[PDB]
Amino acid sequence: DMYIERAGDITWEKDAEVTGNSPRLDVALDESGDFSLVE
Amino acid sequence: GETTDGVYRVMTRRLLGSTQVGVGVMQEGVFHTMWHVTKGAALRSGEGRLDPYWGDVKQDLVSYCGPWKLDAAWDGLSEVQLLAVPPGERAKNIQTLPGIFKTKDGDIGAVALDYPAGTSGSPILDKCGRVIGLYGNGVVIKNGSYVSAITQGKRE
Ligand SMILES: O=C(Nc1ccc2c(c1)CNC2)c1cccc2[nH]c(=O)[nH]c12
Repeated sequence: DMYIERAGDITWEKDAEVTGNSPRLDVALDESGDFSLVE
Repeated sequence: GETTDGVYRVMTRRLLGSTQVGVGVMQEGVFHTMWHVTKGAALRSGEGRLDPYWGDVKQDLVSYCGPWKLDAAWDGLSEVQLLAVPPGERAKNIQTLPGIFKTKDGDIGAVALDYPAGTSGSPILDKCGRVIGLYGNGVVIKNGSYVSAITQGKRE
């Protein structure tokens, strides 16, 4: 049996660590809610 | 039990010790998370019980106590913040510029940040702190890393 615990507030924080790229990927979503890369 | 707005960890004692299976958002008396986290099972909050209200395996979303409340959207131009809540690790805002998942039914926002599967359900925020979607459903790119979509539900 699953349970929940508070982990914090939802707020935007200035000066947060800015990382990560922005790729344009061709995808397909199946009936089971799974993505797949189409090439 | 606890119904204060904010971000929450989804845990389980079914396995060895206490294992985090995902994350969720509590907003307007409704708990929002990814379907693959709970599989639609009921949740506990102290003495209180949260029962599923709506869910869909294709959208990979599920709400507890009431209908889906989150309706903010990525504008296509601005940076967003992933409020990553990692297993055993403290909550942390990670700013990034999202990419695009090009699909047969339209384009979707996508965050290219690799986090453990147990981080599934972590909210993605706009410059106002609004929940524009959840992290946890995407694809494995040529580099082995995960690129999750910005999964938003519908507010009826
Ligand atoms: O596996 C993940 N997500 C998932 C799993 C099962 C299902 C769905 C999504 C939707 N339909 C069922 C996942 C989420 C966050 C980071 C990850 N890194 C990694 O390698 N996998 C993930």
